Amino acid sequence: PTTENLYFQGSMNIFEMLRIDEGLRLKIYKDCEGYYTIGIGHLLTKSPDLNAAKSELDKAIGRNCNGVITKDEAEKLFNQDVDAAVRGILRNAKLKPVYDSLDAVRRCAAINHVFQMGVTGVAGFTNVLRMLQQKRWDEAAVNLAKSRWYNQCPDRAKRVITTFRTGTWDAYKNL
Ligand SMILES: O=Cc1cc(O)ccc1Br
Repeated sequence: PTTENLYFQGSMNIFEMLRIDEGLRLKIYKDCEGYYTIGIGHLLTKSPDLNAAKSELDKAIGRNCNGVITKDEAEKLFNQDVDAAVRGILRNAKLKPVYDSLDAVRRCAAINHVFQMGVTGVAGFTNVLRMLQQKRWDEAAVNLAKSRWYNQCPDRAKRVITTFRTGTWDAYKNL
């Protein structure tokens, strides 16, 4: 690796990782599962009603947005969603011990997964959680690849699954 590539490690963190997986959109749009979304993967509501989604948006941002936000507002909402995912792992008696056993880069993949799926969805993956705590990385990844989370929307999940396999940032390189 060049001095370049050894530096890529310090450029990557959970915010840059989720930013690649979720993208950045300043107007309400439907994600791959058809849920209204905005910003960096902020799911507004699972209602098919755009009006509900606009309502959730104005609550979340605190102004009359009419479906559109700024980059700064997107980043603020993103930071809030990241903190919620972390806090949801740390208070959960099933997820915390597994998270504590992980290295720094797989801990980012765990926060990413909870950001995407929510706590109860992730904590339900009993086999994946035990494989990870036992450092059975290849099996954990194969089992994540069976999930509906990955299969209904592979492009948003694939790099998280690669990161659980390898504990490196390689899947985020060379976009
Ligand atoms: O915390 C979330 C999480 C998510 C996973 O897919 C595996 C392990 C953990 Br600890």
